[PDB]
Amino acid sequence: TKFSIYPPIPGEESSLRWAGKKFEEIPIAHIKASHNNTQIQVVSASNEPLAFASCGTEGFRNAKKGTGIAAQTAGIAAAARAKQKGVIHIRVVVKGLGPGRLSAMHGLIMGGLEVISITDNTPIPHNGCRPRKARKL
Amino acid sequence: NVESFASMLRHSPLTQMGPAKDKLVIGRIFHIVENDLYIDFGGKFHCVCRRPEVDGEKYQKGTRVRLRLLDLELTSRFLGATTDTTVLEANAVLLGIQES
Amino acid sequence: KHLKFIARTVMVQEGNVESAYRTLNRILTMDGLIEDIKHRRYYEKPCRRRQRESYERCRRIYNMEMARKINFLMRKNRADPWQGC
Amino acid sequence: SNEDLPISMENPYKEPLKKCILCGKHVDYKNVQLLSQFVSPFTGCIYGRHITGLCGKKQKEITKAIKRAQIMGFMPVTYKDPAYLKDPKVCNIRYRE
Amino acid sequence: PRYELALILKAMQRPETAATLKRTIEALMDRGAIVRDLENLGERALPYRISAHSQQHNRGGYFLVDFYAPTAAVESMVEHLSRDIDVIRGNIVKHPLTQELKECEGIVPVPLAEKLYS
Ligand code: FES
Repeated sequence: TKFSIYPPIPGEESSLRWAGKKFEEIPIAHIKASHNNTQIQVVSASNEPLAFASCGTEGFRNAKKGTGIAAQTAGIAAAARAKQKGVIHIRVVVKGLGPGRLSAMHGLIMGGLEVISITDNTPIPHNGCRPRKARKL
Repeated sequence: NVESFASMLRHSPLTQMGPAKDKLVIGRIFHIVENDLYIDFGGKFHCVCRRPEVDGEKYQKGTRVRLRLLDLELTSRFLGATTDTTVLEANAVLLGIQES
Repeated sequence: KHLKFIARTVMVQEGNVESAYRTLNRILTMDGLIEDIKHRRYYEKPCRRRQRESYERCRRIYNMEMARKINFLMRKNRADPWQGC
Repeated sequence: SNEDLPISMENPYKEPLKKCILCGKHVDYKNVQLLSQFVSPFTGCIYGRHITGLCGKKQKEITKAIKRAQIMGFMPVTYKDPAYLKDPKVCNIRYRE
Repeated sequence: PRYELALILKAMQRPETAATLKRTIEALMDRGAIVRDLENLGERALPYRISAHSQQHNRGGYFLVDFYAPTAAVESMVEHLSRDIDVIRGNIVKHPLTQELKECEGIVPVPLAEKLYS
């Protein structure tokens, strides 16, 4: 068949399935990639938290949290905890432009989870609040 | 009774050609440099066309070929150039050998 | 408020997560979202923003003109037809 | 003094201007299908005239109609409406791979 | 002048929608509007979630009321649409058919060099 990068539309019956589940039912891996930290949380389609992880929770502290390896470790831990609850396929929803933005996904892959879709939810203000002044460095 | 210059210009085949875009002309290969053929088609400037991959050796000096003209003179005006910059050659597509 | 998993969403093809992420990043870059976030990290004062935009427009115009000039002039980059003269 | 002298007239061979694809057509804010053709499928960003190939007047009309439809509940803002993902591709942009 | 009211109404049963449309057209007539026509674009899911009158809606019915009204009425009508409960959203625009299509002959080209100094 012809693969389309566009996600299947909720409310429309698609042939695509994963473990006998529809795309609307696949659990959701929210990734937040800040400059100083990276947080990962898996939730069900019904917004039920199943696993959470972060660089700080994995023992890394201060500047060491900003490394990509910390985000990879967080992804590994989150994937292990989610897989303990039966999570197999996930939809990745990544926000922020932190160093671990991709590494966390790799960790999930290393954790055993299968990523079927990558979604960017970076909060981009359509001319919203005023950011802080530029650093004089 | 001698024909005037105006009459010659009016009845010239080049004048009758109108615009040179996508017109079909018969040119002559008057020079060959490796796989580059220089073809004169009765215009002010010749045109350089690559030797075709098929029947390339069949093109030689004096061979008559069919050309689809794109422009008699290739000129362009750049940023700050007070006058147009020309490459002193035409732009044509080499359809292939022409047989009488 | 909008429906989710439609905007900025790329389906992973045959488990090729890296390729899907690359496609998503390229889409965001083409739409300028990545540069938008980078510029929105800190406030860019309006005079600075106007100067940068004008400089970018001038640079793009100059680059396009130079590319056109180079393409036009490279038509003469062939073997010398009158060597020895 | 002689018939062979050239005459003054507008260029008869002058080919017509390449009108924009929407020129002569009424762009409407309720025509979400037409408006969605000029927005990014993944972000909803309105394409520039160098991508849509539209004339300035039609580009401005399309932009105003898109903004009006978005603010009036006719068109999604952050993404192209999925019902129109298969409409004819008029914008000169390539995304995938 | 000629105005067009784009009206997104709460997805209700047909009698309720009829009552709401009748009430809205009655309000327009009270404010002095001569209603030229009424249209229906169907019931469809909203492009985004809309909250109105302490209630969130995901679907709504689309209607377009073409009418003529004195200018001073339009503001009043807007206020009425603000106070109605069955109206998810309502916007009065100048009718597009009153905006004539001044025909464009084409795209006149401009040299790119001048854009550096202009
Ligand atoms: S080219 Fe004439 S209206 Fe756009």
